[PDB]
Amino acid sequence: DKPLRKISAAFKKLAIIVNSPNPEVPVTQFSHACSLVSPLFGCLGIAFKFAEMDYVAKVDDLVRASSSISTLVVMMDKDIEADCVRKAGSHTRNLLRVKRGLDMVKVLFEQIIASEGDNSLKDPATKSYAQVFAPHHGWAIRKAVSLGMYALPTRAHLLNMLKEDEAAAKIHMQSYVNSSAPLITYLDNLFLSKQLGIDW
Ligand code: NA
Repeated sequence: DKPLRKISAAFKKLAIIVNSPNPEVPVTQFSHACSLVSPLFGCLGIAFKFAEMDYVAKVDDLVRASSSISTLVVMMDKDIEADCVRKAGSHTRNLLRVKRGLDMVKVLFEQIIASEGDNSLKDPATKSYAQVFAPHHGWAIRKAVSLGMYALPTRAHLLNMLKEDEAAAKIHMQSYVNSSAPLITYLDNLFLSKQLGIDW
């Protein structure tokens, strides 16, 4: 029905949790919310094919795994205990990848809002990619992304795909931006407070 509204509702709930006394983020709830974001990358077209493995598959890995994990803290603590944080396919490694996707969407939305009046998505898509993902991508991937930018949908077409007009889309995009920001900071802090780094 209204995919942007399902996204804003899910992330509002996560923001409430992270801002609540003694916050506990359930892995099932978190992974499900992240899955609502997955189809946005496909909407943007071939420039963002990388996100299929870099984000969507990683979300799906966490959803699958979530049946046996309670909270993000517990999940990460078990990886620290086993000393497998940076191992391929670890819950915590996949979490870091998912966090980056949420952040790219946050910047994408911020930039769409900031460029209101522009009919193109090229600058918002380019700026969000270059800030969030380019630093983690090899040159050949970066080149491929730049070539796919011509195939972005028009801004109007994206809103059509999301079943919203400009006014409503602005409201729900801004909502996602407001909710995701504290969540992303909460996630970064899980890593930084345990000296794990976030740039790997
Ligand atoms: Na669970």
